[PDB]
Amino acid sequence: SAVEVTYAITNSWGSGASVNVTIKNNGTTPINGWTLKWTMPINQTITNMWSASFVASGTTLSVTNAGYNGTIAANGGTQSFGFNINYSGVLSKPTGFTVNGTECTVK
Amino acid sequence: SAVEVTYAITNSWGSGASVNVTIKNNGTTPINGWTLKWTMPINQTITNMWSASFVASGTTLSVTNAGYNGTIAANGGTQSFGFNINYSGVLSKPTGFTVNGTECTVK
Amino acid sequence: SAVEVTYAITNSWGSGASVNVTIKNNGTTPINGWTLKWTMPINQTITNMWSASFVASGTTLSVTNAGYNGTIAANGGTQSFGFNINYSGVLSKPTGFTVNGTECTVK
Amino acid sequence: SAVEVTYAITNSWGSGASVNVTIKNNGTTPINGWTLKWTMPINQTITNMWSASFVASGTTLSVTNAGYNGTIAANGGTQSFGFNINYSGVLSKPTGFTVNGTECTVK
Amino acid sequence: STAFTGVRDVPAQQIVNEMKVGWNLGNTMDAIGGETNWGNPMTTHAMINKIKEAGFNTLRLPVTWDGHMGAAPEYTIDQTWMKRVEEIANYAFDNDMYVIINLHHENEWLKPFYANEAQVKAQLTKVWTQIANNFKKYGDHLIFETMNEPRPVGASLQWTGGSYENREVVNRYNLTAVNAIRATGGNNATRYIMVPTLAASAMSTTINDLVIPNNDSKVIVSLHMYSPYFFAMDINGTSSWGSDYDKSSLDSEFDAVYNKFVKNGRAVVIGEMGSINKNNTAARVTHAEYYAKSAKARGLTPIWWDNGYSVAGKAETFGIFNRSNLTWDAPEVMKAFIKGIGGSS
Amino acid sequence: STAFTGVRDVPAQQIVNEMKVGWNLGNTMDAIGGETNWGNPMTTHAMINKIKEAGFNTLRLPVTWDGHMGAAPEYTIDQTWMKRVEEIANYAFDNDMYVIINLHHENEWLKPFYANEAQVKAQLTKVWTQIANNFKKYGDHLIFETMNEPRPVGASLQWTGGSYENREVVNRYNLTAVNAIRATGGNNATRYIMVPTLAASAMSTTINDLVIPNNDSKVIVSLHMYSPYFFAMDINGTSSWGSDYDKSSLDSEFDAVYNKFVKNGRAVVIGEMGSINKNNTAARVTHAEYYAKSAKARGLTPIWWDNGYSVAGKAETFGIFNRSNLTWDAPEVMKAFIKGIGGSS
Amino acid sequence: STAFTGVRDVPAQQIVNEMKVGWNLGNTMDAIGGETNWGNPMTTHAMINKIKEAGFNTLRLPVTWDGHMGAAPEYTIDQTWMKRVEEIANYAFDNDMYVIINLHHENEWLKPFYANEAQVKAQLTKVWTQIANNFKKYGDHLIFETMNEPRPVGASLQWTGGSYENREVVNRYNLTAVNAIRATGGNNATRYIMVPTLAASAMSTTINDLVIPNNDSKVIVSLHMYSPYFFAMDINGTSSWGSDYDKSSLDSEFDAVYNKFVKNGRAVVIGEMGSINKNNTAARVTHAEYYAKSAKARGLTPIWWDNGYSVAGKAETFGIFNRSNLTWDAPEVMKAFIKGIGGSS
Amino acid sequence: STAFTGVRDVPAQQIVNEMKVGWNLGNTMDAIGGETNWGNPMTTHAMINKIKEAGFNTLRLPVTWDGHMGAAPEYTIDQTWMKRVEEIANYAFDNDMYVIINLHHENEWLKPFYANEAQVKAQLTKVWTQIANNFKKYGDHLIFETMNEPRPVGASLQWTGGSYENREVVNRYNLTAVNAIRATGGNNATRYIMVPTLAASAMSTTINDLVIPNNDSKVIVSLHMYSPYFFAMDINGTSSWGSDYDKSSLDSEFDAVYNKFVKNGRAVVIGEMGSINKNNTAARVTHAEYYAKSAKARGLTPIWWDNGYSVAGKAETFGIFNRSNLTWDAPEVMKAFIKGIGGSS
Ligand SMILES: OC[C@H]1O[C@@H](O[C@H]2[C@H](O)[C@@H](O)[C@H](O[C@H]3[C@H](O)[C@@H](O)[C@H](O)O[C@@H]3CO)O[C@@H]2CO)[C@H](O)[C@@H](O)[C@@H]1O
Ligand SMILES: OC[C@H]1O[C@@H](O[C@H]2[C@H](O)[C@@H](O)[C@H](O[C@H]3[C@H](O)[C@@H](O)[C@H](O)O[C@@H]3CO)O[C@@H]2CO)[C@H](O)[C@@H](O)[C@@H]1O
Ligand SMILES: OC[C@H]1O[C@@H](O[C@H]2[C@H](O)[C@@H](O)[C@H](O[C@H]3[C@H](O)[C@@H](O)[C@H](O)O[C@@H]3CO)O[C@@H]2CO)[C@H](O)[C@@H](O)[C@@H]1O
Ligand SMILES: OC[C@H]1O[C@@H](O[C@H]2[C@H](O)[C@@H](O)[C@H](O[C@H]3[C@H](O)[C@@H](O)[C@H](O)O[C@@H]3CO)O[C@@H]2CO)[C@H](O)[C@@H](O)[C@@H]1O
Ligand SMILES: OC[C@H]1O[C@@H](O[C@H]2[C@H](O)[C@@H](O)[C@H](O[C@H]3[C@H](O)[C@@H](O)[C@H](O)O[C@@H]3CO)O[C@@H]2CO)[C@H](O)[C@@H](O)[C@@H]1O
Ligand SMILES: OC[C@H]1O[C@@H](O[C@H]2[C@H](O)[C@@H](O)[C@H](O[C@H]3[C@H](O)[C@@H](O)[C@H](O)O[C@@H]3CO)O[C@@H]2CO)[C@H](O)[C@@H](O)[C@@H]1O
Repeated sequence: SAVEVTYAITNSWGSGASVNVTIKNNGTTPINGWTLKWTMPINQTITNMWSASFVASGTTLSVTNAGYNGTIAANGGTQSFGFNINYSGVLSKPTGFTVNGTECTVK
Repeated sequence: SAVEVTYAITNSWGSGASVNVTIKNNGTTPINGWTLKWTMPINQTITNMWSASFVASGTTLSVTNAGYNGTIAANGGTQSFGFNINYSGVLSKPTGFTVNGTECTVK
Repeated sequence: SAVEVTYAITNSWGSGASVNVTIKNNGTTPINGWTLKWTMPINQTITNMWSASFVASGTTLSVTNAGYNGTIAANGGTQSFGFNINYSGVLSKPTGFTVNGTECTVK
Repeated sequence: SAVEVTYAITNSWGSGASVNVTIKNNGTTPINGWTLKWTMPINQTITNMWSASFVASGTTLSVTNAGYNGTIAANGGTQSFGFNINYSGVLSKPTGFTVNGTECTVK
Repeated sequence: STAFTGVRDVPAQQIVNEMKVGWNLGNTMDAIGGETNWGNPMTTHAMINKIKEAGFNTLRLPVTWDGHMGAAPEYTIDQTWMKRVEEIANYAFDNDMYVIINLHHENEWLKPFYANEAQVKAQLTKVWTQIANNFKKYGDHLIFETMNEPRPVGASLQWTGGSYENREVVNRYNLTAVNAIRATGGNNATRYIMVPTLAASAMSTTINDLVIPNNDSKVIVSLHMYSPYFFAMDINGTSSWGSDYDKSSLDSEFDAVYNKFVKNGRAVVIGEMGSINKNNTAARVTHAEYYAKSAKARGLTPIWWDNGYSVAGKAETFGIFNRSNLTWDAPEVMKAFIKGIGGSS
Repeated sequence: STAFTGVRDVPAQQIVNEMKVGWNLGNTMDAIGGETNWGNPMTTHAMINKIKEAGFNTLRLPVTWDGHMGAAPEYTIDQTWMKRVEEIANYAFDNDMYVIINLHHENEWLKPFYANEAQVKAQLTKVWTQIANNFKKYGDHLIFETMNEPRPVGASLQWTGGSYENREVVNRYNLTAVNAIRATGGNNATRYIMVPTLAASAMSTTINDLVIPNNDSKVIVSLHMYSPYFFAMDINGTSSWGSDYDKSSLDSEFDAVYNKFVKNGRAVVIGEMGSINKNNTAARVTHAEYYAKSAKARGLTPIWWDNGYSVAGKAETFGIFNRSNLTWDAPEVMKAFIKGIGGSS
Repeated sequence: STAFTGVRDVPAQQIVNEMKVGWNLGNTMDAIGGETNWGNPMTTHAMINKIKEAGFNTLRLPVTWDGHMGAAPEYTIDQTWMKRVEEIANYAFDNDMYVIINLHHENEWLKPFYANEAQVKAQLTKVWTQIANNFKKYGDHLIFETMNEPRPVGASLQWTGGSYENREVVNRYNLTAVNAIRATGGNNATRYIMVPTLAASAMSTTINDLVIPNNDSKVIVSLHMYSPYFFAMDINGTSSWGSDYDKSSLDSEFDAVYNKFVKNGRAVVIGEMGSINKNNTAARVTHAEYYAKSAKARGLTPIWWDNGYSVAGKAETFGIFNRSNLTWDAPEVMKAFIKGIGGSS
Repeated sequence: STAFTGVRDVPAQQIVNEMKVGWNLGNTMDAIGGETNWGNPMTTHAMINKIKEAGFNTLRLPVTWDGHMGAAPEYTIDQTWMKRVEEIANYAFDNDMYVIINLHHENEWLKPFYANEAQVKAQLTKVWTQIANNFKKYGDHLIFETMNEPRPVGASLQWTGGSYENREVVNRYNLTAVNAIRATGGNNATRYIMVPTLAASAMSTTINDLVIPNNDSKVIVSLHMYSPYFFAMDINGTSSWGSDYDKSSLDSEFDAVYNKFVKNGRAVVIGEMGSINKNNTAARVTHAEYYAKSAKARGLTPIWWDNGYSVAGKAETFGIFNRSNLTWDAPEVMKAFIKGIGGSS
């Protein structure tokens, strides 16, 4: 894929953690109004989010840009957002991501 | 500060790790040609870096944009880069950062 | 009217003349894809036109921009075209002009 | 020459006339801040000018843009201005013009 | 209360984000002849409480001033009317909401033609001067919308972009309105302001011809997008919605607005939208949820038009809230709309 | 003859202005199974002479190459086929006309998905290399159009803007095609080239996602705009056209294209448009003339889709020229279209 | 009088064009400790009459407010001082001129660092509220300039663009100043306002980082360009000016400004410039006339810095008008500067 | 070897990032009268090996073609000369470096005036066709630079931006050169090409008037910036460098380039820069290291001008590599320059 998702842990405190996500567009076409979807790992709950908003439905987590960061420029542009979660025990990370229907590489 | 730096761990493997760094500009003025400076924790070495270049002098690290990502737009714009390190001991993170001379909030 | 038309004679040769037309937009809104209409005097015929094209229909003459000059900028912007006429009798100027439906002033 | 100047009489009343000048740039480089120079027949005096200002030195006439119309775009861009003159005798028009030092075609 | 929180200098997109999703008190203060003249009950604090509890964070408060003001030159607005608008706004501020106050059904005087321009400007100035003066102390949670859907009247012109004349004069009116607001000073010099295109249409003709008064970064664009027309608005149009074509078509309408305004830093509020009741709940649910998430993905904040009329099978039945019962006449639709908007926690 | 007149360096908008207005040789070289397989006679020089005489200055020559080429890796195009395309192009060159040659119904191999991209690019490269090499000798009156209506297959997707994936891959294919043409050098290094959006659609989604290969200033956008849909294309749609709403809606379609491309110096050709025959000549006359002058006012050059089928009351009856006897089947529609285009004398 | 002409809604470029060319009342109301404290006599109506008569249409009235105001929280400005400023302004309004009033040598308190920001903003707000309130009735011939040359303190930093911190904070202060002005309402909400880059420098670092408060189209950029440095400003620099190099270097300085601002519709005033007296009148004549015509060719209006000190061979001798005599100390310099500006009649 | 690695479709900024930092083989193939006629030895692979080892990734190979070509119409280039240029380039490709080949001291025929345009374009076309053809198989590690410092002849015009005529004609020549290169096809149709402003000057006048041939995205701007002049270049100028003012002034020169080109996605190579030997190693080390890091912070790749002449106290002493010895005449300057550049590991 030409879209890469970087899912990284900023901080954790055993019962919760803070995540930063960076989406990188290496393709030729700008993504005008990005959305990002993944399957929420079991035992994880998003408590709050910034630079984006979300809808949690079942094990599905759908994230939407915040407008001012809606366009992911082509040829290596990025946009990022972050959130806190509560979790129990092993801090798992989503295994796949979709950006506007496009399956991503996880970096 | 009106500039926030997010320093996050993408992945680690005991003797090495992958880091993602996101700089966020919440001020009114764009940062035209960003440079980011900080002190690495001891017992950490940068092996390679992408989306930016660096000069290391002891634990002093100076990172420069890669041109195409040189401007961090005002009012919430971001740019990001990443790198791998080898390390020993606890995986510590830097405690502060300077962007073009301006002290950053560590988020 | 905030739109002015200047209809001026560049050169004449007894049986014909060369005309330059400048449309000036003194309004607040750009004119996106200008068209200019007037009533053609009797005894006159346009022989060729540049920077614009036209349709002659009865005594009505409808002129259309050439694309690259299609926008008349607000607050003093101009666009110009010209053409040659053959005429007989007295060389009269058109009396009225309308640009995209708006009645113009004649300078 | 790739720069064309059109000097046209809009209206004349025996003792005075109104002139419209259009400058056309058919070259590849925008003219950033245009100036137009010519030698004015001796029987003529400019009384007032709009969309431009001028310096008259004997018969040498130097016209400068009004800022908002300072750039003549490449590949057929135009800008225009006008003025009134008082004159005695036969109404003549200048036959040579220079724009930013480039000799023009008179059309 | 969010009534008096002062005025920030953040980008309008941030304000639009916080506005989040809104609800119109339709056919109320906008009703010709007064608040209850079009069949709605007198508005209560309890009603607005319910709107906030449902998940809405903005109350759009459309006001028709024609009928409540005297003659030239002063066009004095009735004081009881003015203070009643303020009372209702505070119902919302008590709930920590945003409130939008506009000029609504002003077509008997607000006419976008060169020939009416001078006199209309004079009236617009007096009208906005009085409104702005009354609300001067309120902070940035109060947003003024300069006009509603200024347009040439005349049936054949209803869904058109009007003439260049009309669009030009609308731009001049927006400038006059903004300057009148700002000239009263205080928080009015810095508050966020919404301005419409001709007819508040999002069609290319009208969005391409919009000129932002003073290029002011505090200005937000106001669009009304009851899309798609036949499903959402036409009592005789289809009662089905949800095909790939439907979704793609709705996306494309928003993409036009994203590309023209949002991605260039110009924030946009869809101040009116919604669907009528064709006794088609499942379709209205699918449409409302998709509209919300699709619009949000383009940085847009949508505001439902609720005129208090919800009877299945009748035209103009955009109402989803039951004001007399303090319950939802269309609970599924409302919930779906809110669900589509998502959130930050 | 505009055969070998060299390749000028003028703004692409000037080329488009000169192209002026065009006619498609539809259902001919694009027809599956060969030139006469969809009911048209063998094309002749006399036919094209008539096209020119009526006032058209552009012949669009759609070609389907699938079915006329060998296997990978060379995808060799049948010599006889290539030679026939060239022979027809020259009928137009003799008339001093512009000619557009494309790839047309290539849907069986040209698929806009990541999964197919590698195969498709290899073939696209070989196909354009051969076409470019064969036609290298011709000057700027020969224009290459890289693809026709690249889109994901499926009837349910026909009027959508595809997925992001589809639009990304279409942009990739356009780059591949342009590079393949440019790489042959000579006149092909400076020739003007048309590229389409996904499905050649003018909708916001697709025009906003178009990426010009290398930002090449010699690139022209290719859109197909059979507008309005119900009147122009739908056998069950209205037979009437010409209300204020009709005119305004069409204007706005073109305004979207003007604002995105033309006013920014990016030239645009409407490579296909037209109306079918619903025994509604007067309406079609009103529509054709208004379409022409409205499009031309936004700097656009329209090209009529003529498939040689003109029977009143049937779908797909876009044909206006009678190829069998060299008269116009729809003289009035043709004359109105041309009249709306106007001229420089 | 031009004092009370109301406020137009024209582009700022038109205001700059009408401003035309200006003269600074330097080392006067800006002088530390009072009007006469730096050797200038008390300003008279007769003095300003001569300025207008020579052909200047703009009086820049620099004012240093530090030393005439109380302590926090009110920072009350001496009313006598305020009225004196207003009085001098009216000398110029009586001559139908434009007047610019700024804050000048405020560096003891106006410090562009994050650490000082809160307190500086508080003082800036109070100071501009008072000045603006005083002049509220004055029309668009009165222009406010928010600050003079805000910059980090230190001799080694005088000709630098400061740090990102400094430039960011200057932008914040400009917004603060503009908001304070606009919040007073009336003509203050619509008047034209000049804002400087850091140090009012035209260098790329500082013009590239300028942010226009609210993107307000009524804002004009304020730059100081004593170019070229060595000839114009340095007592130890060349006494000669006139080579092709000299002409080209100067053009290029103005070209940076034209390209960043003017050509994009952002108007610019060169609020201070001029040359010192190195007993080189002929060179100064050449320089002054070329400067005027080169600046004007880029839509720039220049304003001569006249500190009333004209003594040959000394540093800082920018004075060209003799205030005691009502004659010109440098008549040839003056006349050449005016001649280069031209006019509309 | 990087000689034959084909051509990527990546953004030009990535190419410039990979070039990283460069060294000029100065006063060699650019020398009037032959490779060794200006004091340098015959170039060897060993020398180039040392260039790579030191940390340079780009060799700029300036070539004067005047003196090695016949007269019209063919302006045939001596094949022995052509192959010697190619041989040297391969010393660099063997070290996996980038190579830039230009036209250098062509001033005797390359005249930027309307009167000369027709003849100069003919020669340019012939010259670049030959060079391009010879190197057609090389991949994207070979970059052509269309011209060196095209400018009107004359000592007095040396540091000017020429006339509009000159700048217009330079832009015409760049397009002529680029078209000639591209017309040869293959890798030449897609390789990266550098084009200079008039005089390769970074001054506002010249960078503002640069027109990119065909808007081609594979075009890189070529600038020469021996800044600051007095320190870097003037034998009678300061020997010191390093104050806050020096750093700010350098930053600002790069800021003009960053803002005009780099931040808009147009990539830029500083093809020549450096400092002469004023027996001031410490200063030159401070300057070289800051130049590198400041330039790089603005996306610029700088290339040192080494004419092989390093004698202290003498003009034009830019040499830092000792070719005869395979050591560095200025090891500390070289090391600081490279250290300033940094790396990805
Ligand atoms: O039945 C009560 C009164 O209703 C009036 O019609 C209104 C509709 O009920 C109401 O839904 C509609 O809302 C408009 C909105 O004001 C406008 O901004 C937007 O563009 O479109 C909406 C949907 O049409 O307003 C109309 C009134 O204009 C009847 O007109 C009135 O007679 C009746 O008593
Ligand atoms: O669906 C295919 C057809 O799309 C047409 O473009 C549409 C735009 O994509 C769509 O954004 C636009 O939407 C308008 C809407 O029509 C108007 O009422 C509303 O007020 O604003 C919306 C956003 O601008 O409508 C156009 C036209 O339908 C193509 O023009 C057409 O060729 C294509 O087949
Ligand atoms: O009757 C002959 C054959 O016709 C085939 O369908 C075609 C129509 O006759 C033709 O007018 C239409 O043209 C397309 C054009 O190719 C496309 O680029 C544009 O988007 O739309 C036009 C209108 O649809 O093409 C169709 C073929 O794809 C029948 O398929 C065939 O069976 C029949 O023998
Ligand atoms: O006349 C004696 C007083 O002079 C004071 O210095 C000033 C110069 O005389 C004055 O010409 C200069 O003007 C400044 C201008 O204010 C500033 O905005 C611009 O950037 O540069 C100009 C030239 O420097 O200002 C200085 C004062 O700051 C002496 O300070 C004072 O002691 C002496 O009595
Ligand atoms: O230092 C203050 C003076 O700066 C002037 O602007 C300078 C630009 O900031 C600087 O970028 C520019 O640099 C040029 C250099 O002059 C030229 O030789 C080289 O080839 O390119 C460089 C980058 O463009 O020079 C200008 C002019 O000196 C202000 O114009 C001046 O008012 C100010 O005092
Ligand atoms: O070695 C003796 C020869 O030197 C010749 O002059 C050159 C200098 O030695 C050389 O360093 C200089 O390089 C140029 C560079 O080519 C140009 O692109 C850049 O802009 O400026 C540099 C100089 O600052 O070139 C000159 C040659 O033009 C003498 O001309 C020659 O007589 C002498 O034998």
